[PDB]
Amino acid sequence: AAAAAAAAAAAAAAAAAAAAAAAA
Amino acid sequence: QALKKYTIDLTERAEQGKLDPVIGRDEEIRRTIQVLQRRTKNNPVLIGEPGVGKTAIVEGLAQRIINGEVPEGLKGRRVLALDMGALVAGAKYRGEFEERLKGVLNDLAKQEGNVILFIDALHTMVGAGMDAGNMLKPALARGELHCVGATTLDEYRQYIEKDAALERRFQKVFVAEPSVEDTIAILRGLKERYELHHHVQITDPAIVAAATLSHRYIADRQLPDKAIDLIDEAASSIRMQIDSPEELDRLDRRIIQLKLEQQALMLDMLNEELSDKERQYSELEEEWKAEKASLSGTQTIKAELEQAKIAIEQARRVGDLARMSELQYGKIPELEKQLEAATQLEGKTMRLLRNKVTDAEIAEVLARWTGIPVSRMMESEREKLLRMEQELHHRVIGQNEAVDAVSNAIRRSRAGLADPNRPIGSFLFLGPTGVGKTELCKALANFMFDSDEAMVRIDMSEFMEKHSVSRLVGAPPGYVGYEEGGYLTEAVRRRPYSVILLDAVEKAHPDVFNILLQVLDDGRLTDGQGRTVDFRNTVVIMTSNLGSDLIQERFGELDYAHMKELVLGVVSHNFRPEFINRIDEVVVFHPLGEQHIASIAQIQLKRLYKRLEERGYEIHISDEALKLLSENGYDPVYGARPLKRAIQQQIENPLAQQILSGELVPGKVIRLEVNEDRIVAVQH
Amino acid sequence: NRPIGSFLFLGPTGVGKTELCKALANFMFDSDEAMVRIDMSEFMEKHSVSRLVGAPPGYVGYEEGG
Amino acid sequence: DLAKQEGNVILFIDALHTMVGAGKADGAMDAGNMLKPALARGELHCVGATTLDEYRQYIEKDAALE
Amino acid sequence: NRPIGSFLFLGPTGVGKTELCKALANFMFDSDEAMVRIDMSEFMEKHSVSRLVGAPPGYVGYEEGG
Amino acid sequence: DLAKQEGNVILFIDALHTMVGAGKADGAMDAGNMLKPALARGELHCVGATTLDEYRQYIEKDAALE
Ligand SMILES: Nc1ncnc2c1ncn2[C@@H]1O[C@H](COP(=O)(O)OP(=O)(O)OP(O)(O)=S)[C@@H](O)[C@H]1O
Ligand SMILES: Nc1ncnc2c1ncn2[C@@H]1O[C@H](COP(=O)(O)OP(=O)(O)OP(O)(O)=S)[C@@H](O)[C@H]1O
Ligand SMILES: Nc1ncnc2c1ncn2[C@@H]1O[C@H](COP(=O)(O)OP(=O)(O)OP(O)(O)=S)[C@@H](O)[C@H]1O
Ligand SMILES: Nc1ncnc2c1ncn2[C@@H]1O[C@H](COP(=O)(O)OP(=O)(O)OP(O)(O)=S)[C@@H](O)[C@H]1O
Repeated sequence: AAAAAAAAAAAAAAAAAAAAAAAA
Repeated sequence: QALKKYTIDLTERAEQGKLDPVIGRDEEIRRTIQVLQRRTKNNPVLIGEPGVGKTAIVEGLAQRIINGEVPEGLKGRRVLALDMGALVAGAKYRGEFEERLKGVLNDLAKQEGNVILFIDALHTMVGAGMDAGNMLKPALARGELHCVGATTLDEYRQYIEKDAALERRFQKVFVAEPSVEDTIAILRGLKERYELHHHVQITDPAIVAAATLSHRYIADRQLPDKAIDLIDEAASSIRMQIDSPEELDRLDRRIIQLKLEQQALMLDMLNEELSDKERQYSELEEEWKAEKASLSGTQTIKAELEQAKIAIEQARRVGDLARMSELQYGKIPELEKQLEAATQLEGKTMRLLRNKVTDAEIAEVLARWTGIPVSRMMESEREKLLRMEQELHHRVIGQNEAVDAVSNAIRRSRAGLADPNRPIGSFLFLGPTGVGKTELCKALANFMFDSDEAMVRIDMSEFMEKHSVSRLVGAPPGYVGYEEGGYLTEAVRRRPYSVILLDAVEKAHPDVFNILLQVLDDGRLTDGQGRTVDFRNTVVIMTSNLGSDLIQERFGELDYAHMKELVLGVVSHNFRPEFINRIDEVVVFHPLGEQHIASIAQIQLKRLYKRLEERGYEIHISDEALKLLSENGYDPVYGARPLKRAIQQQIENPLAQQILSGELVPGKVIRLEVNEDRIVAVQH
Repeated sequence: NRPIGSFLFLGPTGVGKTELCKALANFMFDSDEAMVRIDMSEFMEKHSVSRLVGAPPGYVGYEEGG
Repeated sequence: DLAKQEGNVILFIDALHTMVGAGKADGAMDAGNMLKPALARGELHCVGATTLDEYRQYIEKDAALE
Repeated sequence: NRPIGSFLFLGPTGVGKTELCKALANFMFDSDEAMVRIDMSEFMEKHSVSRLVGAPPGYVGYEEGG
Repeated sequence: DLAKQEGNVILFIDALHTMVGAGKADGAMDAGNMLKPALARGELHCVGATTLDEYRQYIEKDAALE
């Protein structure tokens, strides 16, 4: 019999940006 | 039986007395008992901020089981601290975590409400491989398990309210942040406990000081964790001061130095001097040992008094008859009166130390723990601080007004008198440049830290645009630099006592002045992530020259008062009426004069002497050369730096021109003599 | 159908406005600053709602909440 | 084992922020959950050593180990 | 505490100003195109501030500076 | 095994930023916080290789291994 081996499980998250006008 | 193998018997620790008797948490313990005596959803889980006693409630409940003062439905119960550690740590093969978990639940089912389950650290349970939630999420709302979780506020939201059914399998019990005086009472019971441990005495002004200071200065941790941080630390520190002494090491350095001297000389007299000093050192040594022994015996009889109190409470549990009156009327009055006899013996014989912990020691702990200087006015810093304006005229000549003002600011900080809603000095400098705004602030930093550019030096001339608000503050979530945070608030919460220069403040689009409306008003500012920073130990200083025409026009023939009033009108033309009310003091610089220019001439000469002494060369100056530098460094409109450009050119160009010429020799005084109108450099 | 006190204060400068709000906080909860002092002098841009409210999923501070 | 040495051992960790999120897996045990009770009641004597940078980023996110 | 020298040259055009500066660079490194040349006549609006010193957090080209 | 080599071995790595972000999984350990100890002592004779921009983005994010 064998054992339930542990994993590594690479995960990821993201970013927004932001653009900004000028008035004139 | 897994209960032997995979929990903690907390009732045994409370039985064997390994715990802190919790004062208070009346409503929340009674709330725990309310929620546990139900039929479905028999599971509360304590929620508060980390620190406020989410372990304390469960241990105080457990002692009340041991004290038996529970409502009758909880008599005879058991409190088992569920070990996620071993119950995961065995689980190597497949199914083992689930098998041990099942067997735990079957063994607790076999006891039939005899055992109140206590999960400590509830979010450790959930991810264990279905695997851990959906085995017990059935068994939770069937009444057969009485679990009391205890975990943080954040891990509730992030590790529980994800899986919403697991969330409805419980009851929130909102553990509050404890208040001021409740923290005081908690500290009194624990004062008795740390006077068991750390072999010292604790004063009651130490208690009110720890409460007042932890609530006031620090922001990060919470009551009553950090008041215990103060008290426990000061206990260890005073333990070290008794354990160590300064006069002994002074005399020890003296006797080893004179011993080395007499060994080098082998007229004498130093055998006699060394014999006298060794006798004095042995006398102070024997006094030190006698004082330590007195405090040692005091603590032994203090602890035996405490164990007598423990044994008579064991009698109040069991009910021994003669033991009650025997232990009381014998052991309490005689040991308390000889404890006080040892106390007044300490008050007689302690000469060389401190046996207690007072507000002085809590203040010393707090300043050496954070860095806000609230410790008592020790003598050397008091002498330095009384010599404020003696020192400030060694980097700023003239301009006495703001010199006095910042003198007042540092005083009313260190004397403690200032208003603890607001920062120390929200100053604002005016006056046309070349007069020493930036230099007054640099002189402050060197004064306060022994470092010139160790100050949070925001430079306001970048903030002409509408978005360097979120330069300084932080970047709101979802956006790019959220994970950094700003430059102002981060560099203040690293070191809560520093001087924010705001050089050249008029440049900005006035949104930055909304941010400073918060700053100067109440001293809290919110960073990007949302966790506030307390500015109430900082000296926010802003320089500007929005009064150039005015003060250059009318510093003569006017006072300081109408000066201030008219330039205040001019700032009201520029700045906002919302804002100049928040200023600690609108101060007005003024253009310099000839004695001042001669002073700055000498200062630049002295630092130049230092620079060429790093080169290794000696320099004298003719007084007529000083007249050249004075009349070459004078003007009304530009202030100081005409002097610096004149010094720079009319010294350093012919000088260093001669230096890399190889004309000049290391070893001659480079005397600065004059020609008709130019400095001549001679070598003799 | 509404929150209880939907107040808006006005007037000249420095005249006990924030004081009255701390006076309520001192009354209701016996604590001068135990009140959510969200300061509308940070929110001079569009993305500042994403400061105070929270973040849409997948992105940066989404799991911390606002 | 360190309970079996009775305070004779001052434990030392360099780069403390390797510990928050040390081995979080199918079993999210993290080595922060396991050290948290021993660190609370002072049973160990563990001295960390971390950069001022990652103290913010990697440890002030796990507020109970703060 | 000040940079090495900060000079304001003047004149009519085409007399050698840019050549003095390029003569310095072609001295100091033997290169005209190893210097920093910020063509300040572009900067006719108040934005290119935020091209030379960089754009603050929460904006577009954040991680590449000015 | 390079400690076995008795200081007679020079380690060469190209794209050192890749090694910085090599094992950095969500709550794991990379080579960055494992070569933090063997390089401040420096028994491991590393030799680096990088592009200038991605040095700035990648390794200067991690100040200790900077
Ligand atoms: N009412 C109280 N009486 C006595 N000690 C208390 C009380 N409240 C808190 N403490 C002390 O505070 C410390 C722990 O308080 P807690 O509120 O349990 O914080 P904590 O629960 O340990 O934090 P976590 O996140 O649960 S590890 C211990 O030193 C307790 O003795
Ligand atoms: N009272 C003073 N004592 C000594 N040095 C001074 C004094 N006033 C100016 N200086 C010198 O002048 C320089 C600083 O000029 P400042 O008056 O600080 O210009 P500023 O105050 O920064 O105002 P602006 O905005 O820069 S024009 C330093 O090199 C100082 O050594
Ligand atoms: N009736 C009052 N009784 C006591 N203090 C008052 C009264 N009116 C004003 N104050 C004081 O005025 C100051 C008000 O601070 P704030 O509330 O920020 O100012 P505000 O006038 O309410 O509006 P802003 O935000 O300052 S423009 C405090 O220092 C109060 O002591
Ligand atoms: N004194 C000079 N020695 C050598 N070449 C020169 C000299 N003056 C002008 N030149 C040449 O003519 C060009 C014009 O000089 P520039 O300095 O570029 O013009 P300018 O005087 O700087 O005015 P700008 O910069 O164009 S507004 C140079 O690029 C050289 O090719």
